[PDB]
Amino acid sequence: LAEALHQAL
Ligand SMILES: [Co+2]
Repeated sequence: LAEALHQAL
């Protein structure tokens, strides 16, 4: 989830 968020942002 951490990296999913970083990707989105
Ligand atoms: Co990052």
